[PDB]
Amino acid sequence: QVVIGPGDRPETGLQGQTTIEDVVSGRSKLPYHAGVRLVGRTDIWNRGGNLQLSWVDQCAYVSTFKQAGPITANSRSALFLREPAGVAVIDVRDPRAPKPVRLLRDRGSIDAVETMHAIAAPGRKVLVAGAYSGGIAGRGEEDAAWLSIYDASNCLNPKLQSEFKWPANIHMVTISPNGRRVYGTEVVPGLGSGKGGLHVLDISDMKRPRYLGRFGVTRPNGLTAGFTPHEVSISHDERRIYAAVLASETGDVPVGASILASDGDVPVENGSVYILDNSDIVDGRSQPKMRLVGEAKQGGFHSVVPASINGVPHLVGAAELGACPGTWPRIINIADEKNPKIVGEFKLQMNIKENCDAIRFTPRKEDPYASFIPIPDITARLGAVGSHFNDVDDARNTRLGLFPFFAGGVRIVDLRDPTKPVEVGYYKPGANPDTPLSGNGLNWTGLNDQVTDGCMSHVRYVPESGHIWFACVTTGFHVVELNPDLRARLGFPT
Amino acid sequence: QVVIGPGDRPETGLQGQTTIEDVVSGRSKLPYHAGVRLVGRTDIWNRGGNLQLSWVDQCAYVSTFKQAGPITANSRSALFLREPAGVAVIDVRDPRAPKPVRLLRDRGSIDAVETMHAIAAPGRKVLVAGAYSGGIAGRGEEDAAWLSIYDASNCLNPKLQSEFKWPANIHMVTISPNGRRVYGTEVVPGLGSGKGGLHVLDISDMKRPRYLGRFGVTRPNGLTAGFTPHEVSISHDERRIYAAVLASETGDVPVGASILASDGDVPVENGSVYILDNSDIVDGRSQPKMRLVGEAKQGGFHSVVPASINGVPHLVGAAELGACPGTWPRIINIADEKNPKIVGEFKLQMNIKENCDAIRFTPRKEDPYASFIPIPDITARLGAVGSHFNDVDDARNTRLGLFPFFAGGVRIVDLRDPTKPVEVGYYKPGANPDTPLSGNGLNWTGLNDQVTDGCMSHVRYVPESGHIWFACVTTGFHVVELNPDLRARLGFPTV
Repeated sequence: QVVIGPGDRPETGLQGQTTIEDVVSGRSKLPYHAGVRLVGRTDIWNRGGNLQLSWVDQCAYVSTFKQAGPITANSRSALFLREPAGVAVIDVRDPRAPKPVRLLRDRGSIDAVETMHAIAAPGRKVLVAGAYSGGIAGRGEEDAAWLSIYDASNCLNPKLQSEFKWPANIHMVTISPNGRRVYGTEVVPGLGSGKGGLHVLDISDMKRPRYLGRFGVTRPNGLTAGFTPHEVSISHDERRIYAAVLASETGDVPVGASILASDGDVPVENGSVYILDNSDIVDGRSQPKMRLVGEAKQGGFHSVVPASINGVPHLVGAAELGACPGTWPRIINIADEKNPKIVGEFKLQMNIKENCDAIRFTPRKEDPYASFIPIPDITARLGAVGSHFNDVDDARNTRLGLFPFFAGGVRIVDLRDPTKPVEVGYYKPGANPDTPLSGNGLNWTGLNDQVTDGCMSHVRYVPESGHIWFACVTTGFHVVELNPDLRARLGFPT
Repeated sequence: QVVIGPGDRPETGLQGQTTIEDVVSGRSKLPYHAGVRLVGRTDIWNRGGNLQLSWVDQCAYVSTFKQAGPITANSRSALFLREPAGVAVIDVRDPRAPKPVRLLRDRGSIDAVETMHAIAAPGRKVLVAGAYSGGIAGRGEEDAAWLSIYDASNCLNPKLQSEFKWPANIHMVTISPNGRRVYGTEVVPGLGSGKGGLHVLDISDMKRPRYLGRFGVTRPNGLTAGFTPHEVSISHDERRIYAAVLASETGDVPVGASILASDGDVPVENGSVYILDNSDIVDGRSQPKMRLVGEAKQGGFHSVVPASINGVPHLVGAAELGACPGTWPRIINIADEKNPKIVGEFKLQMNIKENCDAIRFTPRKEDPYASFIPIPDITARLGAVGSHFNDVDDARNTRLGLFPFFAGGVRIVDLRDPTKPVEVGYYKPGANPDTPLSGNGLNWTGLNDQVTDGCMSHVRYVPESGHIWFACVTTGFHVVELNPDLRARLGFPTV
C-alpha cells in the first residue's frame, strides 16, 4: 500500500494510468513518484532511444535501440546509428551526478537493444553487447549476429577484446557468474514454433572466444527439443539455468497476441518458465545437455530472475508489454525445483480489463468502425503499461520487487508476502520530447515520446547505499532511493 | 510530365514520396513544389487539426477535426474542443495575405470534420456544417447529428439561422446548386453492409428546415435497397446525383481492407460510383425515388465530381487514403450515362506496389515477426499517399485535376487526355509540428505531424485569377497559382 506523503507527487488517475487530462495540460511531462526520492539523473547527452542497463562496480552501461525497427538491417539504418547511438558508459562514482563519459559503437554495441550484459567475477570484469538485429537469413556479414566482448577492468573504459559472430540471431545474453561463458538466447525465426535454443560461448580467452553450441531442452523422457527462451538467469554455481520461454518445439506452451497490438484482445500469453540442470557444462561433460528439472506454466516468457523470500527460494517471471490489460510479474515458489508453483502476482489497476474499458473515450460497443476501420482509443496512444523486465532488490535476501512497467514507470513492490505482493512506491520519469533517437514520430514501440516515457531496463539495487539504478527511453539514467521512513519500516538496515 | 525550372523545389525521391532522408535532415518540414507558386498562406492561428475547405465569394471556411476520434462523442471531448477548434472564417480579399477573422463553434461547426459545404446561389449564400460524430446510437441529445445552418450573405460573418437534428449520423453534406436543399450521406453504422442512404433537408426557410426523408437506390427493376454513399455531387439542374458509394445492401459492391491499416494485407476496394436520377424530388413527385441510371464499378467510394473534357461529360471519382499503394482517382466517361466507363486512372509512383516495396527498409520476406508481432515499416510511419477528395478546376470546362493526396500534398494533373492523365505540378506544404489540434502524438489518421503534413480538403479554382485554394491539416490555408508557361501549355487564357 502506497501511503502518500509531503515529498510525493502521486498518480492522479487509476494506479498505473497516464491520464489524457495530464497529457493535454502538460502535467504528464513532469515526474510522478511516491515513497522514493531522486538521487541523481542524466539524460545521456539528451539522446533518447535508451533500453538496457548493465553495470560493473560504479559504472553503468546503457544501450540504445534504433527507430528503423527491431530486426531491420543495421546496414540500412545509418541514418539512425550516428552518434549518440551506442552503449553509453556512465560514471556513477557520484550517484548525485551520474556522468556520461563515452560511447561504445562496435558491431555488437552500436545497436544492442536488449542484448547487453556485464559481470564482475574473480579476476574478470566483462561487458558484452550484441547486435539484436543481426543474423537474419540472407543478409551480408556486416549484418551478422555480432557480439562485442569487452574487458571492463577499468569500467570507465571497456576495451574491445574480440567480436564473435553467432550462427543465429541472439536475442539476449547472460554472462555466467565466473565470467567465462556467455549464454545467448535464440527466439528468431522460430518464435511460436519453439524452434530455437540456448547458445553458449566460452570466453575464457576473451580474445579467442570458443563456440560450444546450440542447446535444446532435454526432458525426463530422454528426448531433446527446441525452445525459444527470451532471457536466462543463472544460479551462483552455474548448475541451474532459469529460462523465460515463449514456446517449446514440443508444442507444450500456448502462444497469443502481439505484445505491440491494441485491439482484438486476444490476451498475450505468459509462456513458461524452465528450471534447467546445467551441470554437464559446469562439470565439462561431453555432449551436454540442459535437462528440464521443473516447469512453471504461465511463469513469464520475457524475463525470470531468482529471489529468496524469508529464506525460501523463489523466481519472479513475466511476459512483456501488451495492450491493456498488459502483462505483469508472477511470483514463483521453487522450494521444490521439480515442482515450481506460482503463488502470487503483482497487478496494477491498469492491468484489469474492466479498467482498460472504463477509461476509454469511445466505448467499444459504440464504435461502428471497430472491424471495418479499426482505430485505437486515444487512451491507447500513450504506451503499454506492462512488464519489461521484473527484477528484485537482492537475490539472496529479497524484500522488494523492482518492476519496470514501460509507460507505467518503475513500480516498487513489497514481496515479503510472496502470495500478496503490494506496491509501496513508484517512479514515473515524466517526458523528454524531441530527442534524436526517439523523436520525429518514428517510434515502433507505441511509446508516445511527446508526452510520456517508458522504462525498459534491468534494475540494480545497491544494498550498501540503498540506491536503485534504472534507465528509461527518453529521460535516461536514474538513481533513486526509498524514503528513509519507508525504508526503516520495511526492515532494511541503516 | 513536370517541367522543372526556377524556382521549383522538387520532390527528392519517387513521385509522391516523403523520403526518410528528408525526414531525418529536416528537409521534410519545408515545402516542395513544381509548376506552381505560393500566392499566400495562413496557418489559421497556428491551430492545426484542419480538414475541410468550403467557400463563398472571397471567403474561405476551414473545418477542424478532434484528436479524440472521428466517432467519439463531442460531450466527452471538451479537452479537444476548446478554441481554436471550430470552423474558421478566412478573409481572402487579398490572396497574398489571407487572414483568419472568426471562428464558428456551434453544435455543427465545433467539430465538422468532413461535414461542411457552402453555396453561392441566386439570392442566396449558405454555409452548413455538421457534427460528423453526431447521432451515434445510445447517446444523449448533446451528441446528436446536428447541422448548423448559416446565412453567408456577408461571407466574413456567417449568421446562424437554425440547428437541425438529422435522424441518423450524416457523414458529408452537399447543398443543391439553388441553395435550397441539403443532401447528407449516411454511411454509419451500415458501412460495408450497405444499409444506409441519402438524406434530404429542405432549407428554403433557413430558420425552419424541413426534413424530406432518407432515400435508397431504386433500380430499373423497381426494387429499392440501401446504399452507403460517402459524398455526392449534384448536376447544375439538380436532376442528377453522382454518388461515391462504399457498399450496396444488395451486396453488389465488393468491400475491402481498412484505409487506415499500416501495411496491406487484403487490398483496399474502390467502391462504386452511382449516377442517380433525382427528377422525382426536383419535380415534386409523390413518393419520390432516386433511380439508378448507371454504375461505374470501382469508380471511387469517397468522392465523385463532374467534369467536361473537350466537351465530353466525365466524372472523377476516388476512394481514400490506404496503405501503399494507397488509392487514386479514376476518370469516368459518362457520355452514355447508362453506361459509365473508366477511361483513365491518375497514379503517382507511390501508387505502384513495386515502388512501395522498393523503398521499404525491411522486406516483408525478411521479417520473422510479420505475423507474430506486426510492426509497420518505418516508411509507413509518415502518412498515407492516397486520395482525399479529387476535384477538377472547372466542371464545365475541365483541364486540370486538383487532387489532394493526403501526405503526398496536392497534385496538379493534366486531364485533357482522359485516358492518360499526367502530372504537371504539385505542392507539398512541409510540416508544422506542435499545434494545439494536431500535436501531443495523439493523432488517429496515421499522419506524422512531427515531420510532414497531409492535405485533406476540397480544392477551389478561380478562373478569373487562376488561383487555387486548399487547406492542409497543420500548415493551414494556402493559395497557389500555375506558372504562366504551364498555363499556356495547358491552353488556359492569360489573366
